[PDB]
Amino acid sequence: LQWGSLAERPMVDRVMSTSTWPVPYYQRLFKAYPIREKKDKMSLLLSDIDIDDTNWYQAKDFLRGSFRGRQIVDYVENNIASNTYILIQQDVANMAKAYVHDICG
Amino acid sequence: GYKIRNKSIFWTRAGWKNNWHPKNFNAPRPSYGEFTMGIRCRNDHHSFLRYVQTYRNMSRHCKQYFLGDKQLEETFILGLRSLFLVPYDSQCLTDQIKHGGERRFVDQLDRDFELISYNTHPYQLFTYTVRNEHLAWKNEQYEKIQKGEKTFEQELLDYLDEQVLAEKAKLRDGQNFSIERMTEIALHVFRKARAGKVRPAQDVRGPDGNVNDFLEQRRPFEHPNPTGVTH
Amino acid sequence: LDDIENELSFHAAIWLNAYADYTMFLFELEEYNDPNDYLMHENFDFFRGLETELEELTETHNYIPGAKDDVNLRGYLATQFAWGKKVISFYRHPADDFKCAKATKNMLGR
Amino acid sequence: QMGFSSDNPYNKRWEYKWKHSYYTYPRDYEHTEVRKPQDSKDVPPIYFAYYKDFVDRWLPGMNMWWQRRHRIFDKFNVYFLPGMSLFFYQFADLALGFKIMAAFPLFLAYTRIRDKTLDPDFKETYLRDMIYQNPEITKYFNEETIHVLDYEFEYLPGYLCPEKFPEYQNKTWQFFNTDTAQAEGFFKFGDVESGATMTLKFKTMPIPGKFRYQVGEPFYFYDLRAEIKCDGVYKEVVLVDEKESLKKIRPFLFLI
Amino acid sequence: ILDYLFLLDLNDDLTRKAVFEQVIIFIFIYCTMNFLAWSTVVELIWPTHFFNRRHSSSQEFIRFRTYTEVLLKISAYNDFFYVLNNYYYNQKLILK
Amino acid sequence: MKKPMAKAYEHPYNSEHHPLNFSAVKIAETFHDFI
Amino acid sequence: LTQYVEGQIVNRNQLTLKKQEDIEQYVLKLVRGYFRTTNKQGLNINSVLQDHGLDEFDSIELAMQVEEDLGYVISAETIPVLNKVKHFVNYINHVEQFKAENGKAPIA
Ligand SMILES: CCCCCCCCCCCCCCCCCC(=O)OC[C@H](COP(=O)([O-])OCC(O)COP(=O)([O-])OC[C@@H](COC(=O)CCCCCCCCCCCCCCCCC)OC(=O)CCCCCCCCCCCCCCCCC)OC(=O)CCCCCCCCCCCCCCCCC
Ligand SMILES: CCCCCCCCCCCCCCCCCC(=O)OC[C@H](COP(=O)([O-])OCC[N+](C)(C)C)OC(=O)CCCCCCCCCCCCCCCCC
Ligand SMILES: CCCCCCCCCCCCCCCCCC(=O)OC[C@H](COP(=O)([O-])OCC[N+](C)(C)C)OC(=O)CCCCCCCCCCCCCCCCC
Ligand SMILES: Nc1ncnc2c1ncn2[C@@H]1O[C@H](COP(=O)(O)OP(=O)(O)OP(=O)(O)O)[C@@H](O)[C@H]1O
Ligand SMILES: [Mg+2]
Repeated sequence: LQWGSLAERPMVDRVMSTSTWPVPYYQRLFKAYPIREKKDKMSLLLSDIDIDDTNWYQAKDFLRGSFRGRQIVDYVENNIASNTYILIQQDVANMAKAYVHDICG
Repeated sequence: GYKIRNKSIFWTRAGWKNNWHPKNFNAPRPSYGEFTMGIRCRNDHHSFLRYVQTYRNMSRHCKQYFLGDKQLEETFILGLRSLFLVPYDSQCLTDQIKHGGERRFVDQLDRDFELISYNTHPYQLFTYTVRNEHLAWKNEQYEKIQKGEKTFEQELLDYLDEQVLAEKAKLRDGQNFSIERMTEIALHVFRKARAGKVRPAQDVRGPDGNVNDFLEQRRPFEHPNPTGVTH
Repeated sequence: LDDIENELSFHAAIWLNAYADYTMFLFELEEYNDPNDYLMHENFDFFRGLETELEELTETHNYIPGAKDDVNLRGYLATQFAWGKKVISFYRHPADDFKCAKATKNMLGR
Repeated sequence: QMGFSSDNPYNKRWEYKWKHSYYTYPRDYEHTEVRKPQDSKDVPPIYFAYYKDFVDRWLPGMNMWWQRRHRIFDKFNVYFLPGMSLFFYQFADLALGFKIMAAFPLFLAYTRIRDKTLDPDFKETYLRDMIYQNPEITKYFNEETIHVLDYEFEYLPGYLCPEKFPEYQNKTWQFFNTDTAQAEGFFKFGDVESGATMTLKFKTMPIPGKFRYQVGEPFYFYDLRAEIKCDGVYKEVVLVDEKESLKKIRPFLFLI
Repeated sequence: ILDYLFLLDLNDDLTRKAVFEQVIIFIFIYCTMNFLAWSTVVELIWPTHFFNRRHSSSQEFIRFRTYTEVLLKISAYNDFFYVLNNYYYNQKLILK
Repeated sequence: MKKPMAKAYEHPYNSEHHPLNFSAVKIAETFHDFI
Repeated sequence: LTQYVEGQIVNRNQLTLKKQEDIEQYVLKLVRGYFRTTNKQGLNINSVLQDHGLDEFDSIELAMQVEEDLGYVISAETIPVLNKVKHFVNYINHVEQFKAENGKAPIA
């Protein structure tokens, strides 16, 4: 399928219009909305919500679509001693100690 | 952008940002056994068990219309918990509500379950509509894959994978291909792909690459302006 | 080593999913302009889900504005100069009544 | 036995206590498992809300009165109150005061029937506070790990043995009361932490307290026994023994 | 057949009371008034809901996800969102 | 790719032109269609 | 007796454990099958559900699944005390003992 030039932008951004005299007096009040259809656009409510359960749930959903992702999901839900799937890294204790146990060889 | 300048915006007669016990004249006052003859009170200690049963009811009565969709059942549970965890996480001191916050929230959820038992709750109708549009889009991707065809999502990923290789083959001085750089590459493709949906790609020019589309256009003869005058 | 290789992978996948949330919002926000010049029902279509929450308030007769909002900022802006400045209590239904009554040895329940 | 009982399967011992904020009743009774969309009937038939209130509020209330109809068949409710109402009903057209004097004994009869037919409700928070103070029970039971397997509590019919309770051989009291207002039941408990079970049997009776005319406690446990069963240990705990309790306090003998 | 059906008569209502013809005028007015008042109260909760759900969040507090926002993120994502996540996962978690 | 479900539940009494539940949003759409 | 599974009507089957070793295996499989459970292999008989990402509401969903598999009718008063794997095993034992002694299901 055709993609055009990556360096260029859509033509809507490049098209322009200029004014002249006389000019229509009318000032637009609202944007026209003749047909109530807003498909394929995500809700703007999903703006500044903090991290929560939906993040690790949707992560597994997209990870399970790949071979490597399926291995990560099954390993984490089985062989990781954590009281929550909302993993937050605030220290490198588990990272550094996992390196000293491997770099000895 | 714009901040509220009034420093007393959150002040109430009951304190700062107090939405649990607004100050009124008929304030709660204690009762003494020795001096009380009779009393008419509706408060009891049944809200905890009613909170547990309401969850079991709202959860089970909603799964009746999920048709065994396992991913929808787990999504609904996460959404149902966000509705029951409101009193535990809110800024409002729900343990200091005027006449018992536990009773108030339990009676509020019972009104929700009553609508749930009739399959008329707006959360239910919203779930059916959202899931049907999602399954229609997944069935479209499945029917294209069964035909050996490439999906629109797979073509974007393969196109994004090759642009990263091109941008990193010229990035030798630096070697940190940050997530910021990856994002603006994908967003630029997205804007051109989004504009390509309303104006598809005919030639090498690509999606929305025709200047003639933005010349003066008129409504077709078989579809005039239905709502207003044209001249 | 493989234990943290898979732990940090899922940890990154969680926060990459949150990064994609914030990114795709700013992407959709480009099509939103002049919130004051949209019709009522078109603004609710951009914020899909607000009409449904508005229906839940109506069907349960929670027609006291801001009762189920933790921070009823609109309620505070409306009462900046109100007599007996107060906002509605959290999750207050217009039909509930917690009034009590007692009879004591003194008159008027005292 | 619980007098108020609907076709609802869950929480039988709380059905009369729980006051739901429902406008009307749920379409179906509480499901015991996930069902199919075709299991339930969409858009219940016309006049469904009126039918539900009759079979979930009216009908179980009448079954409560019928189950305990033997507690209201006293000479006061049967002969005296209706006989008094008929005497003044013959002059109902003479003045308004005769209509009131003919309707008051009817309202008084309803109130005695309404209170006597209710389920016997003891102060359960007093009971659990009493069993959690015993060291032999707290060894195997705790509030956070206890669960109820069976509950029974019902009034005792007729007058009891006229040697253990001579109080009820009173012709003035028998004119108003046909039963003894005493109740008896048990409690099947289990502990999910220790794996132990016990049967908490109890007998109650109304007692006078601290005052001349008012009853002190309508359900005073004068006999409280626990048959604790464990893995291989069977213990028998006696919280309140009736031989020691009946020598100190006597029943109240409700009138009216 | 019973005489209770005589209440359906309006031809000869002037022979008994002639009150029905005037009371229903108030009832129709009373319904119109309550229609204007009640519809105003119940409908006008939307400006408060629309403003709070879009302007009441702050950075020193946690914004918790509602029911609708759970279903929209998990079961109402578009194709661009699906691509961006798999694009991030392939480049960083798989291809490093 | 696993074969997804054919369809979810379809409510027999909810349509886009005749929504079952009420809100000011649907009244707003019918209002602007009128004026 | 039939339920929808991924859009297909499948007859639901019931289990009868009547053995201590089978109850422990069922509860572990039950808790591991829950999508919110963390550290599924670290789960044992003495595992607190709180240590595996489960709260009071997750115990309700687990109790709801026990009613589906075993045909129990668990009251709302019993659910909030099921906070460990051992609690589910002992409760199932108490229900089987109650029906074997009293010939009826416990009060719901
Ligand atoms: C065309 C189609 C439509 C037709 C519609 C018309 C048809 C309607 C039909 C109605 C008749 C059938 C309904 C009743 C059937 C019950 C049959 C039965 O077998 O039941 C036994 C059954 C016993 O069950 P059990 O436990 O198995 O028995 C075991 C042992 O036998 C138990 O042994 P025990 O020793 O313990 O004995 C227990 C027994 C003891 O039974 C007795 O001993 C009998 C006592 C009856 C006393 C009645 C007279 C009271 C006054 C007498 C006073 C005399 C002394 C003073 C004289 C002063 C004179 C001024 O207790 C009772 O059953 C009596 C309960 C109360 C009855 C009295 C109600 C008084 C109402 C007064 C108004 C009467 C108006 C009548 C209508 C006429 C005008 C229109 O009892 C019941 O089921 C009770 C049912 C509920 C009570 C119904 C009474 C009426 C309540 C309605 C309230 C409104 C009343 C009317 C007011 C209107 C004006 C305001
Ligand atoms: C015309 C279109 C339709 C309009 C319909 C009516 C619209 C009403 C609009 C709201 C006004 C309602 C006024 C209520 C009192 C507000 C002031 C207040 O809260 O007092 C705080 C007051 C004011 O304190 P303050 O601190 O808020 O203000 C003090 C003023 N400054 C700041 C200048 C010093 O404090 C008190 O404690 C006084 C208590 C007296 C309360 C008197 C209330 C009597 C009326 C309430 C009962 C009415 C029942 C009617 C229902 C009938 C049912 C059949
Ligand atoms: C003399 C001839 C008969 C005279 C006419 C008698 C008419 C009686 C019925 C009309 C009056 C009913 C009162 C309505 C207001 C109270 C509603 C109510 O009952 O609530 C129940 C209430 C329900 O309890 P509740 O209202 O406190 O709430 C229950 C608590 N929760 C909600 C937590 C569950 O129960 C009772 O009050 C006790 C039983 C009262 C029985 C009512 C009258 C039954 C009479 C049976 C007559 C049968 C023969 C006639 C028909 C034969 C067939 C044709
Ligand atoms: N201290 C109190 N103050 C005000 N009202 C009360 C008080 N105690 C009870 N009430 C009211 O009287 C009713 C009866 O109280 P009661 O103790 O019998 O309830 P209960 O559920 O049976 O308690 P328990 O579980 O201990 O047996 C209650 O429902 C309540 O409305
Ligand atoms: Mg009690």
